[PDB]
Amino acid sequence: DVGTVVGIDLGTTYSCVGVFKNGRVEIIANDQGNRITPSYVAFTPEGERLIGDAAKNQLTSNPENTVFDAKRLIGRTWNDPSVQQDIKFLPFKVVEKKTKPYIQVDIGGGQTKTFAPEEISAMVLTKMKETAEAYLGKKVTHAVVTVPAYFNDAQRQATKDAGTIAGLNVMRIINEPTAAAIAYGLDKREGEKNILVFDLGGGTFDVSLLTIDNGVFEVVATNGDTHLGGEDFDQRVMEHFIKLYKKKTGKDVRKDNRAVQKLRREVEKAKRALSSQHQARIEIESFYEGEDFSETLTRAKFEELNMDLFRSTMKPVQKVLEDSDLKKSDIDEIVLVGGSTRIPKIQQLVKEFFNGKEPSRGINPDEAVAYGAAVQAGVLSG
Ligand SMILES: Nc1ncnc2c1ncn2[C@@H]1O[C@H](COP(=O)(O)OP(=O)(O)NP(=O)(O)O)[C@@H](O)[C@H]1O
Repeated sequence: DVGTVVGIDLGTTYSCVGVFKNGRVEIIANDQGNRITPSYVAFTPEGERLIGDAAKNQLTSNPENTVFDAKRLIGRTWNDPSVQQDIKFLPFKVVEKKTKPYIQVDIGGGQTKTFAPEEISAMVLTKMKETAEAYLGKKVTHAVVTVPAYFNDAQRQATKDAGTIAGLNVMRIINEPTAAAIAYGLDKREGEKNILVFDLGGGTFDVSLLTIDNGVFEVVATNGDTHLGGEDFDQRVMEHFIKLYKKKTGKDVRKDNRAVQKLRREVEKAKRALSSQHQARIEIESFYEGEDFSETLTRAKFEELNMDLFRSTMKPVQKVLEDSDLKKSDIDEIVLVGGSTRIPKIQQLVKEFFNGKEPSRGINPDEAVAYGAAVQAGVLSG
């Protein structure tokens, strides 16, 4: 009666949905043709509600009515010190309502609306739901959904509630690092094994030490940095090009938030290309004052601008090993997770840290969590 159940990675920055079909996990592309979807919502002045790529890609000078980063607020109270810190950096309004940080926005024509963070995530979940239904050709009603291993009782319940709002029965909440391990068939291993999961995404860096003992996972320790991710690498590159643009002209880009957002979208794309190529062209017609932008970024310059942030990832790996009473030698499996682990330098740094030990390979790191959830959803489907 559960039909075809879906596996959903609900990411801070990008979400992914898979399903088990004809004996194999399929990761599903959304209606813009992408296998990941921005965890973003926007509201046009005409009152259209946009979700995903359409919402992130919308140029506007009104960043107040775009909503993202709801995973930082979900399941948490208004007065939670972490909420109070995060709202300093968010461009949308957050207000105390019913003990919680509600998001307040203009929904169209000056009509204000407030949304609990789970109602925001419910919109993202609706989008993932729609993505799977278009693929399957039928309605979907049940889901496996992942959360970071450190999520507490309230954050897990609020993720289920988001499902409920979206019409999804969330049958199982699984930990993200565990789903990635499952994607790589690591639960099948025989005896006891120590697994380090290094997960570097868009907004966050999570390191997890897991133990597997005949198909039973244990989260032994977690560490990382909740404000370190792919978005931070983008910002270093933006700073670089804004600085260069000023010097080469005399103009300061930053007065035009449409211009900044244009450069952001393009810098993001180039960074992705530099995981595959050694140079990438950034170009924006009518960039600033109707003047056109064209520059090139090398992989080497990308690495140089970010090297300190890249190296900073090793400290939490050290701490995790310490708190687990383990040394590097005690690690039997290394699992790379998150879109930022596609960056060659990040893969090089992790390998060197583990004295040349190769990590698991073969599943896209930004899809491995969804893949593991789909693996479980396949058993639950029938
Ligand atoms: N090929 C690539 N090369 C470099 N970066 C990439 C590549 N592909 C995706 N990314 C980045 O991966 C980041 C998103 O990672 P992803 O794991 O998909 O997000 P998430 O699941 O929301 N993780 P999180 O933001 O930490 O909650 C974004 O900053 C992307 O720009």
